[PDB]
Amino acid sequence: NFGQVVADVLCEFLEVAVHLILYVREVYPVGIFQKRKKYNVPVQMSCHPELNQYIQDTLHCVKPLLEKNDVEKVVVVILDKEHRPVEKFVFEITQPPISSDSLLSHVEQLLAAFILKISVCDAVLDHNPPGCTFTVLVHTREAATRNMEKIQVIKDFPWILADEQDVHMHDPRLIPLKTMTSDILKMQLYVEERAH
Amino acid sequence: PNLAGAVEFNDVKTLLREWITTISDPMEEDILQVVKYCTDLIEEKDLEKLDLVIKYMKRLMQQSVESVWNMAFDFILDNVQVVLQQTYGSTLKV
Amino acid sequence: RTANILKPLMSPPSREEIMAT
Repeated sequence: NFGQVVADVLCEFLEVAVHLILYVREVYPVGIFQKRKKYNVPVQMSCHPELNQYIQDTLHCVKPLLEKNDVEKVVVVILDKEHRPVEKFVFEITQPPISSDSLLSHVEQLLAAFILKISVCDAVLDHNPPGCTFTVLVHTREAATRNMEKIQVIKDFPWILADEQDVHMHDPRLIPLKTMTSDILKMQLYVEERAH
Repeated sequence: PNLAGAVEFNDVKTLLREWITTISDPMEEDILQVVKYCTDLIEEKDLEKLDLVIKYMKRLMQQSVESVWNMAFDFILDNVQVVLQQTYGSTLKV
Repeated sequence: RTANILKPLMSPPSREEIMAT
């Protein structure tokens, strides 16, 4: 039944990680971010209300699909000014299907390490051309009608199917940051980065 | 299952350590068994480990011990990369 | 290439609308 608590845990995590990525990749100016501590790590978090709302609407809508485990990967895509994908932060997900105490805090211990990898990830990636936008993509496991239904959870925040233009990146080179395993969660974060 | 001889990253290090430093030999069986270990990390969706191993083997093999270890690394990289290209649609890094 | 990829219709706020502070 744990479907919902892992979804809980992951959503709290992806919010942290998304914010940090927008900061570290400089998709938004230093100045709307405020220093915070999460999983006991120094992080940044926008306090621009609409950006925050945006990121939240997204995670709120994904949540139920995590609960039933239909999401295969969640990907944050940085786009150049021509709307061509420059790089993607790929969170590949598994939820293996029971429990003896403090499992959750061990899981957050492991996620902390992802947050760090993100915060020192300029060391391994080439910087983007300026005027980059970003977007979120949710790759479902199954191509399923049911998926569209459970994702349409806020009117005023619809989802559509992606185009080839949203996903095609020519010649990707791969930069893994972090992998983890546990009884409840298996996840890896790698970056797919455009070649030139 | 995973293992070169066996398993945890920092034990796979010690084994690669004792191998590349002391040996200085082309045990071709053995290069092969490293390719298999690497491509299995691919299939186990364990890319962080795939990268630490590939990067660590670059450090220890590129420095030298003649050059046998220089073609070896090249050879391992080649096969890892063709497999990555088919299973992730991506080549690795450095 | 298939359609198991979902996307929000709405765009995140532009760099400009932020600098609107």
